[PDB]
Amino acid sequence: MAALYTHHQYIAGFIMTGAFAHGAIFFIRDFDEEKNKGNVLSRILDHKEAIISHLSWVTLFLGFHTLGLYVHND
Amino acid sequence: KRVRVAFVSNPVETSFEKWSRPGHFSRLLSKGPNTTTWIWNLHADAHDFDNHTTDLEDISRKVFSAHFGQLAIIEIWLSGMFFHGARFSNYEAWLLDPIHVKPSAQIVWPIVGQEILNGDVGGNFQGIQITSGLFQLWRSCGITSEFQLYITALTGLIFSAVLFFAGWFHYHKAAPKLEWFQNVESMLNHHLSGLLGLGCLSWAGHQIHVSLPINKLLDSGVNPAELPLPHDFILDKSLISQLYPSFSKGLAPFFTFHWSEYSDFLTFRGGLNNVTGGLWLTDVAHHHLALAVLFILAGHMYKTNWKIGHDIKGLLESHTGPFTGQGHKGLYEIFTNSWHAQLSLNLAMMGSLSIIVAQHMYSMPPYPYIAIDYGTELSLFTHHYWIGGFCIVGAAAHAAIFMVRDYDPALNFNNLLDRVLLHRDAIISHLNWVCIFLGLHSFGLYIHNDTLSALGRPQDMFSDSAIQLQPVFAQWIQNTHYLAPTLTAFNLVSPTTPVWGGDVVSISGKVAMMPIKLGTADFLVHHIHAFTIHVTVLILLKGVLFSRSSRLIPDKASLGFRFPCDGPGRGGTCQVSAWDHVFLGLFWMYNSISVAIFHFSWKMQSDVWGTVLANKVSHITGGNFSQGSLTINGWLRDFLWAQSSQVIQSYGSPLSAYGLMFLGAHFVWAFSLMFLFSGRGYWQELIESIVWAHNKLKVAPNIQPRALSITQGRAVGVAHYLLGGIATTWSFFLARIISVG
Amino acid sequence: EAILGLTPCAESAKFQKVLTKEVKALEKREKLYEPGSAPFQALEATKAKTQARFAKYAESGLLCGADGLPHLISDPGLAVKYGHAGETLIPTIGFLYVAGYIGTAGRTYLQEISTRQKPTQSEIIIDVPLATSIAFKSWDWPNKAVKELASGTLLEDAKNVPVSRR
Amino acid sequence: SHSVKIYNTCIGCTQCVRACPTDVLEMVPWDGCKAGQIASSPRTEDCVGCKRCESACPTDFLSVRVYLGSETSRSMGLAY
Amino acid sequence: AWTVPDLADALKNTSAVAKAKGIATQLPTFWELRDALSEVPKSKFPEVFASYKGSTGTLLSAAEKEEKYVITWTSPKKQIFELPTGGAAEMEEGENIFFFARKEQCLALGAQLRTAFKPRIENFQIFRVFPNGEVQYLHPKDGVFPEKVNQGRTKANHNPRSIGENAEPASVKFTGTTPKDVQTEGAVA
Amino acid sequence: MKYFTTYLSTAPVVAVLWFTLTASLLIEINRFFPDIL
Amino acid sequence: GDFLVHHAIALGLHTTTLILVKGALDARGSRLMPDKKDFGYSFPCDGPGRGGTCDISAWDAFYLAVFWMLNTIG
Ligand code: CLA
Ligand code: CLA
Ligand code: CLA
Ligand code: CLA
Ligand code: CLA
Ligand SMILES: CC1=C(/C=C/C(C)=C/C=C/C(C)=C/C=C/C=C(C)/C=C/C=C(C)/C=C/C2=C(C)CCCC2(C)C)C(C)(C)CCC1
Ligand code: SF4
Ligand code: SF4
Ligand code: SF4
Repeated sequence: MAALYTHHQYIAGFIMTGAFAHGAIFFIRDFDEEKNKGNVLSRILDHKEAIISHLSWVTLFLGFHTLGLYVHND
Repeated sequence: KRVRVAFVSNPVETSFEKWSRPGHFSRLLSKGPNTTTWIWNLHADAHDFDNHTTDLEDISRKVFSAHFGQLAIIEIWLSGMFFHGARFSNYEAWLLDPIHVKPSAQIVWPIVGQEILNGDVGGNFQGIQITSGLFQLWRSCGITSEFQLYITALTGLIFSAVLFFAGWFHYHKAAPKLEWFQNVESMLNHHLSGLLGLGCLSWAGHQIHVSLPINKLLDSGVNPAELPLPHDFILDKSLISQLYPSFSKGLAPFFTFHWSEYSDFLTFRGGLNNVTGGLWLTDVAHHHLALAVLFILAGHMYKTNWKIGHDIKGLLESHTGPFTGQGHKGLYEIFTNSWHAQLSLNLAMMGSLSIIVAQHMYSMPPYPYIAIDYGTELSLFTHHYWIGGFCIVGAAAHAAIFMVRDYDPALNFNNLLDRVLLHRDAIISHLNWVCIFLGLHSFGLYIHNDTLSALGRPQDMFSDSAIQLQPVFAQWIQNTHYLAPTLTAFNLVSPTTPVWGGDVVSISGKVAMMPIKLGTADFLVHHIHAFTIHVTVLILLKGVLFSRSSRLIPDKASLGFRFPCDGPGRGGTCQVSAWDHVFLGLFWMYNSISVAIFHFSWKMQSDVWGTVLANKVSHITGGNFSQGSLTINGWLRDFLWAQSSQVIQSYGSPLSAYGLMFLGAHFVWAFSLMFLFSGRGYWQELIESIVWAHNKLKVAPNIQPRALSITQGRAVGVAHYLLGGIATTWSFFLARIISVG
Repeated sequence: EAILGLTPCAESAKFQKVLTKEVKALEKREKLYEPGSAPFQALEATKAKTQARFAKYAESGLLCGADGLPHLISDPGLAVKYGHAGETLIPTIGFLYVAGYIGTAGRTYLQEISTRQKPTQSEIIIDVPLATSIAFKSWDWPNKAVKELASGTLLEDAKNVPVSRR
Repeated sequence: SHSVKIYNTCIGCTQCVRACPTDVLEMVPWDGCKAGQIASSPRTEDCVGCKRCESACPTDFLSVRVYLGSETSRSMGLAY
Repeated sequence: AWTVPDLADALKNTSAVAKAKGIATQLPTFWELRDALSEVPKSKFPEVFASYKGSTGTLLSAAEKEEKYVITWTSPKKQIFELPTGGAAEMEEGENIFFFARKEQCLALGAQLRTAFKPRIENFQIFRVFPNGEVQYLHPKDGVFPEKVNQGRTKANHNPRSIGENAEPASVKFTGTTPKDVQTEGAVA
Repeated sequence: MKYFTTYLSTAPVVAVLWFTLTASLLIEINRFFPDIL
Repeated sequence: GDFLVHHAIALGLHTTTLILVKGALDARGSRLMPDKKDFGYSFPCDGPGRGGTCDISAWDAFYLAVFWMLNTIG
């Protein structure tokens, strides 16, 4: 039971990195902005700083508080 | 005449103006910040005096004055230790019962529950057990009161002020000229005869007149309250005559060269006192007095002002053989014009001295009752080993700074330094082979044992019960040192230490010292040590010899001592600088010292430290080093896993601070990998998105956020790695040896 | 009131077990010293504080688990309905007031010095009068926040914000 | 070999040319800027890829640009 | 005017070539040095040692089989300079010749000649030498140092746009070209 | 003293001072009113 | 105990996502290198200029994210 849970979650982890890797390779090799003008892909690219900054907030918030609470308890 | 004080009056005005202008010392930094990089550059460049000015006189002056500031901070630190010892310690209690009371000189305030750290250490006292050896050192000096500790701490604070004064004076008011600083023969004569010579004479004087009586009385159980005060030994000669009758003859034997009359306080017994487990103080007195004589003599060797004495430049130029070209010519100019060259040599020696101190102070315990304080013994060994490793790596740094900044080809044509640089591919390549050979034939033996053990073939292992590898030379040396008192050191009674052989010295039940025997396990660890030191030399020496050029980069010197790379071409040139060699050598020095202190801790706990019942000695880990250390699994299991029980079971006790420091250090170590494994390209692009959100809410800063530099990332990485590693071992060592022993 | 399967700490046996376990440890330590000595007094102060602390937790409606340790309720509805708002919900408001204050003071000082000749010199050498004035005038920071929000002076317009090739 | 290209934003400061350690770039005459010279890269078979030129360039997004490509013994900086 | 120089005219000076071969030789194997010392009395030991003059930083086997580089210049005085291959050497008054294994080492020494001497030396010429014996002159290629603009030079690899006006890679897919080499004037191989 | 206050106004001095006060205040509160959960 | 670890896992999922999303959204270019698409998915760096540019390619974002993914499945 332990082996099968571990096996499948490690495989899922590697596979989810790949999906994002091949997403980057699409944006470099196959995305053309002229053809995709005004649709959701170009829009998502046009507010990329909002996305990254908001994720940066969530990350900093969880990290601070969660490591905090563990260190308090220790 | 020639050697003379020469100076300049009032060369720099004392004002708080420049204190309010950060970066003043640099042409670039003084324009003010525009990015955050400036802030870091301000701290990184502050003590780099040879980048502020070009004048060697101005540099010498800054160096001399900074030295006084260092002495002032050291004096504050010592005064603190004496004060904490006088006002928050159980030193007077410990002086009555050294064996049972544990030394303690740090109390904690009650707040947020931290008072649990004030443990039960004895002497009607609660506090933190200290492992620095202060109490034993004080006892050896003859200090018995808190008043004496208080006086010392006040005098030291005044003395610290005076040294801060001297620094201001000798920089701002009366600054010596470069000619003064360049009197290296005067400096050597004074530092040998004066600082070390008279220093030893003075301290032998203190020993003979204060430390020897007071210790002699104390070792015969005389209760420190009813001890005479130290002057009483000077004023009343009858007191000191009862203890050492030779004093009744006064100084007449000295002047008539009948020195053998002083053979009751100036001995040559050898070995440890049977009461305290330390060296005999009468030996220590003879030692310091003999040193005095040799140092005063030695400082009479260089020529200053009187037509006698050796000229160093001559002496160096005289020694030149056939293999070596022009030989030692040109070195005198290097050692009297380059501060970085001197700092290199002096750090290499200071580092090597710290390691020798460590090895000599465990085997020949010099203070009363320090050998049966196992926490002290472990702490001092480990401390001095780390200090040594750091200094040696500094020596390599400053040597490379000398090659990049102060090497002149013109003045080094076909001397030793030039010839070294003409065969630097032969030096590095031979070092490379030796390192591979020692790697395979030493760590390969552990991998052998681990594998054959796991395959169920223990008779195929390198072991004392199997294929033996005996360290036969060291055994030979041990035997010779044990027999020495019978022929080759005839006038000595006992050998220098029990380590060489003989009987167990045991104070109360506890073992002070006992013979340390060597076999297969000792052979493998020793060759592991020889391997890790050789690799560290390989990384540091490569950095010094290839600091100016290499086949890859012909003009490295023009790029400098500290530069991140020369770009992604030629296959990629990351970390070619000499600074980057010091950075990688820090990790290998960490690996080397770490293995040595693990060796010590396991060997001492398994084969020396313990308790004696009649004649049977019950060691702390019951002799598991000889068999258990022959595999990696045994190091992990019988050392790392087993001896880590004390630190991980320390919560809720007065040792819980070690538990927290153990986890905290694991954290800081892992945090270091974020800096070591990444690069600033990623971070600068992530900071661009963060700067976006600040910009959108109109709260972006005028000093523009920049990711750290390449060099600084590497520096942060190795700093947090070294801190987290060393503190982890510190927690683990102190919690273990404070509990069990 | 027992909710979520938890017992109140005031009527939990495991809570008492914990208090006993701490007090017993302190007694063991006291055995080594003499009843009048100053270490003894220190251990008594420690024990007093300990018993006081458990008593406080008992009369606060804290809720104990099976471990016998108090547990906090963080859904605001459950907190307010069963009198546990002092565990997380009040601290929320308290943190968000102080964090808004610090932000407001920092933003204010930055917007003030940005109009100076060399604004970056006023970041490494703090204008201490200016900073104290801002620190004390910023106690009513929602005034400035809701004004800036509703007026439109909170956000820079997108045309004035540097951005990459997207 | 690496490929070094020069774009029309050059201002003819000669700094890239000075920086280059394998003599790949030179200044040729031009009329697109006040200095009346542009950089050029005739000898790109000798370029090692160090990117020293791009570090020297003072224009906002560089006018000289090194695109790393196929390795040769010359570009790999080998003395063997 | 200026004509392409010849290494042959430089290599006529047999002393300067001797020195160059002396300095671009590898240090001897220990065996060989032992044998040399074995054939002399003790008084003559430093003379044997003085007969070596090379280092370990000099040419290896590639120089013989691929290409080496030569720098020539003329010095006004006898002075010590620093080799780019580690160590020091003496330039003689008159013609100096030195062999190196990379062009970067040559130009490094050239850079030192133009900065670190009080009468600056500007007259160095660098040549590439093939095993067959062809000698290609390299630097300064047209007589004028490349930092100085010289008539007759043409634009090489010029792109007549800014860097933001390059195309997207996704627009030239399966066509055999990149955005960086579209419409490049003076495109070299 | 003529530029000593400007030195005290620099960022690391002001930081040390501010943290020291803020820390001291939290310590003194945790002396008077301990164990707030 | 379940509350703390679930917040740790959240920290790991968000932080892995942030590294990979930055990778994919800064793939074609950033301010530190506006022409990143011309160098491709994987390249070492753009040299020590402009303050230094180690690990600036999208491949490096993937490489960084794999440590975070192993930590999170861990
Ligand atoms: C269906 C799934 C799938 C498919 C069809 C592809 C296809 C491709 N990938 Mg993608 N990718 C995937 C999943 C997939 N990938 C996943 C799961 C990840 C996350 C790990 C990635 C991350 C990824 C990256 C980061 C990149 C690609 C690239 C590519 C392309 C070239 C790969 C190459 O050249 O391999 C040849 C590679 C090898 C032969 C190396 C093997 C390394 C081994 C497996 C390490 C294993 C360690 C050791 C051997 C273990 C042994 C046990 C030990 C005890 C001895 C190709 C189009 C690359 C590309 O070019 O796009 C530009 C690229 O850079 N992929
Ligand atoms: C234990 C190891 C460790 C830790 C603690 C971190 C922490 C972090 N990583 Mg790093 N990382 C690590 C290993 C680690 N990493 C490794 C091994 C790699 C692979 C190379 C990375 C690669 C990486 C990338 C690529 C990214 C991160 C990011 C982060 C940040 C995520 C924010 C957050 O979660 O909480 C908040 C912060 C913490 C929990 C740490 C702060 C520590 C304490 C809480 C601060 C208080 C200190 C205290 C006052 C004492 C001061 C010191 C004194 C001497 C003065 C955080 C700073 C990401 C990020 O920055 O997103 C914004 C990000 O993009 N990490
Ligand atoms: C007597 C000993 C000594 C002296 C006088 C010097 C003097 C100097 N060193 Mg050398 N060096 C030494 C020993 C010494 N070093 C040792 C032991 C090492 C190996 C670690 C080095 C390795 C070294 C390198 C690699 C470099 C120098 C450089 C320098 C120069 C500038 C230093 C500077 O500005 O930093 C200012 C000081 C700091 C930024 C402080 C750094 C704080 C460290 C990283 C952390 C300390 C941790 C602390 C102990 C505990 C934790 C603190 C807590 C808050 C958590 C200066 C000439 C630099 C140079 O290039 O000059 C040419 C340089 O690059 N040194
Ligand atoms: C465990 C981690 C690890 C290991 C195994 C190595 C191994 C090595 N390091 Mg690396 N290093 C490491 C971590 C490690 N390093 C880290 C963390 C850093 C800091 C960044 C470095 C930085 C570093 C530097 C800067 C240098 C090294 C060098 C070396 C080489 C030392 C020479 C040697 O001993 O080869 C012998 C090989 C070993 C001891 C590896 C194990 C081999 C096993 C036991 C044998 C394998 C089985 C084999 C098939 C059996 C054949 C015989 C049998 C049939 C009888 C060696 C390959 C140095 C070097 O290359 O100098 C020559 C060097 O200069 N390392
Ligand atoms: C005026 C100061 C100020 C203000 C109002 C903000 C506001 C913000 N920051 Mg920023 N930040 C600041 C300073 C400030 N920050 C500083 C000094 C740093 C360097 C450590 C950062 C580093 C930083 C990062 C890495 C991130 C933010 C983010 C954010 C946004 C979300 C909230 C947050 O993450 O807090 C977190 C705040 C910190 C981690 C920094 C602590 C700020 C201190 C405590 C207060 C200011 C100190 C200052 C010296 C006060 C002097 C005032 C005095 C002279 C009057 C929010 C817009 C996040 C974001 O982008 O959201 C979308 C984000 O990822 N900030
Ligand atoms: C709860 C629940 C439910 C519902 C559900 C839901 C709502 C779900 C959702 C889900 C989801 C919602 C999911 C998601 C996920 C996601 C992801 C996982 C993503 C990822 C992505 C990626 C990675 C991508 C990439 C890319 C790029 C980057 C670029 C371009 C291209 C592409 C797109 C490829 C029900 C009612 C039934 C029942 C009850 C419970
Ligand atoms: S990358 Fe280096 S070798 Fe190539 S052109 Fe630029 S400076 Fe010259
Ligand atoms: S490419 Fe840049 S560095 Fe070279 S001349 Fe033009 S502007 Fe100057
Ligand atoms: S910029 Fe970074 S990755 Fe590139 S060569 Fe320099 S050190 Fe290496």
